[PDB]
Amino acid sequence: KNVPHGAAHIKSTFNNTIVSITDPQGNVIAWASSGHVGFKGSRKSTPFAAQLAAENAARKAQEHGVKKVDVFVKGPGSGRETAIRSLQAAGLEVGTISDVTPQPHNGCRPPKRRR
Amino acid sequence: MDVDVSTDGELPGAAEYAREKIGRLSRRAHRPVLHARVRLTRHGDPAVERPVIAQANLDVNGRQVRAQVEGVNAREAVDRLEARLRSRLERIAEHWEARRGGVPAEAGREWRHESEPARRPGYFPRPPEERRIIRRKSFSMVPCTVDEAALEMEMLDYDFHLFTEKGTGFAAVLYKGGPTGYRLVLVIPVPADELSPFEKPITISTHPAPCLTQRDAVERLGLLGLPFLFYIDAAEGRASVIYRRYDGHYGLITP
Amino acid sequence: PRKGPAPKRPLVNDPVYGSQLVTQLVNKVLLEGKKSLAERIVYGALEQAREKTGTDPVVTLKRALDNVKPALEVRSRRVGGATYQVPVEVRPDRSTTLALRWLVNFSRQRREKTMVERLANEILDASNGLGASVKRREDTHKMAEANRAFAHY
Amino acid sequence: GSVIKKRRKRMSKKKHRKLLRRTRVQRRKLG
Amino acid sequence: TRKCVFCSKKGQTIDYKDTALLRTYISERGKIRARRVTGNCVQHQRDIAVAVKNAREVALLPFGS
RNA sequence: GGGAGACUGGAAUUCCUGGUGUAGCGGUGGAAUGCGCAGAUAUCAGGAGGAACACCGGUGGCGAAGGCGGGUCUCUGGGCAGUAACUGACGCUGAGGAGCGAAAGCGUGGGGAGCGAACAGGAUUAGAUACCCUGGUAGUCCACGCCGUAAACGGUGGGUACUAGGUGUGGGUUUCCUUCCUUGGGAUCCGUGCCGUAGCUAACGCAUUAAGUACCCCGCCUGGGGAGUACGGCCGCAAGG
Repeated sequence: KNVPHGAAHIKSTFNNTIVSITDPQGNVIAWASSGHVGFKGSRKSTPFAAQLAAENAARKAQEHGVKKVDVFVKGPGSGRETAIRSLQAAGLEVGTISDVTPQPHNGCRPPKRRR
Repeated sequence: MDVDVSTDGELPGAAEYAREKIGRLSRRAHRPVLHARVRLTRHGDPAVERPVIAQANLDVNGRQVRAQVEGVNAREAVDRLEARLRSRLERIAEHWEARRGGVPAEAGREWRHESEPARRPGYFPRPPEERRIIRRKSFSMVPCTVDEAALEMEMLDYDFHLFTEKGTGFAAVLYKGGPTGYRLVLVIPVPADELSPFEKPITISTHPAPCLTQRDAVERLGLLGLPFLFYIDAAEGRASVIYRRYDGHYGLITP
Repeated sequence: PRKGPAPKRPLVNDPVYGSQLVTQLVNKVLLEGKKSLAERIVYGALEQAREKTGTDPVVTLKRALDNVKPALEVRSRRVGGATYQVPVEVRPDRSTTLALRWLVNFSRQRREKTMVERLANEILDASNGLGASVKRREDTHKMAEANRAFAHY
Repeated sequence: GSVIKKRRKRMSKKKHRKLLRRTRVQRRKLG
Repeated sequence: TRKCVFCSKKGQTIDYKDTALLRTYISERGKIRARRVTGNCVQHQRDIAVAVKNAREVALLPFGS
């Protein structure tokens, strides 16, 4: 296939970052995860792991014909900064940045506080 | 576990009792114990209400734990010494279960001596509420070369600088490229040959400056965390460089 | 050093080679204050290297140093009540000191029957990139790379 | 005031409640 | 401080139909602006909030665009 | 946001279905149970269902207290201000008594997304019937009823009169700066905070919202344990009160 323009979905949790490049109709074409680049355990929560995953996903989208992308960040800040920086640094042009984080209108009960 | 008891005077049976009572504390210590010694003494003066004095010293993996008690007889002194040593070893543990409630927790709630210091940016916070744009420089748009732009950088003591290039006729921004040298960003990326000749070791950013609005530019700067953003304004159609100022507002440099 | 950095001792240049590095080397190989014996050992090693290779001692010594000079290391750093192996950039003086110390120490474990011959062989191998000190530099750089994730603090 | 008094009262109440739990069935069979 | 533009003698009435008068009172994310950053009195702030919620219910304002 | 009933809105979590799509996802101080390779997580589209209502939103409003905010409609209680038309001491308190009374808990019938006692494994530990992790039943929800307890606290019973002030903030009337836009300022009534005189207190502190000065009525205390326990009695399906 050849998709010149697509979207980038970055989900940065507190212990992992998942980057997926997506044909704008919503179809994932190449994804790289924090644990997919050789990290495991707490090591995959670091910004460096997010950098590696973003670069790997960028290459796995680039050889598929993706040139310009727009990023949808999501999740508590762990490696979003480095994720977008690495997406740019791997030769993938960034169109727009959008923060789409699921924000409930006070629905569902959160788990009890740790100690 | 092996214990040596150095008694003194007449204390018949105290040695065996102390040995067997103290040797049971090896399981209590969370680290191997080495050369655990006990000493029993009796006060010569009958005027002392608690004449027997017991001392114990243990070497728990290099950490010295010592205790001392007084008693009316060998048995009571040994028992009190055992209780004291148990309390000391309990306070000594240092394993995770005993050091887990003192490790700093959460992100902002609670503060401790070793709690991670707050990350503070160079600029005054000035949150998005009334952030505003209250600094608009338009220093120079006379055409310049790379070396001339670098000199105009240096005496201005500014990390980045927006000028217009000689050869291209296009707006460009130079900045310190870190250990790689300097980096040049143009509104439309061009190779070095079209760019005017230079002697400084620099590199050119391959990406083009995108087209986007003022609010979108602020959002991109916030979500991208760069010290500045160089872009072609959507409404104006010309170059613009926004940087977070030294007072918390955004500094928009326009032609 | 609680009240600030301490002054450095300005060691003097060498008589028969006129370089700071050889004096640093003789100070490193010095034992029990026998400075004459250390100088004899170092000068003999340099002469042996000169005879073997045919070039000047100092240039091949500098090549060996640059071959075994490290640039990144790993230190135990405690942040937030937890310890990690953080890779750290090495200052040039520390890199030179570490390279010389590694050269001397690894030459002390060789099997060439004499300190002079062991040192000459070690410096020649380091110049050619075959010495055990080169291997130690490779391992420490590998360990610094493996823990790059902890470089942010 | 100090919570020592409250500790004594809660210990007494807890012990009484445990006793009631232990002898519930016996009290029912004798009552 | 700022002025309650409704307590004035020219204060326009608050309705859930006139969408511009409400759009000027919500942030760019669609959230209702605080009272201090606006400066209106408590009664007018409550009326503004009620009108905003009603307009959202009748699909006149986005639910956090 | 005082209460009851009815209808109804969106974000989000979970599950199901169908695309794209691979080898990990999840979790921690660090890991492992666990999920996935039979196609997980991720992303898009559609569908089902339950609960709670982000922004407004605070030491701000209402209520005797418990307590009460998604929106609209219906029914309904209380309070404040001004005029003072009206009745003419009809006021206050209140033993017993009756009613309301957080959460948990009990009964019948529904509902069950998330959370989650109990219960399983995983982990730490000398030992973990715990703290942490993965699952998870009652319960949390609705209808009708029970129970009648809380750090049900302002640890301060109700009513009244008086005793320096200064400054926030909520509601309502009015005079003068006067633009009359303006927290302009003043005056006054009713709340709600902070600081401070006199005064009171063992001290901390209270201080016109008294823990000050006095009057009327009620409840309660007489060293600490034993003990709010035993016996007897009343209530309760039971727990128990």
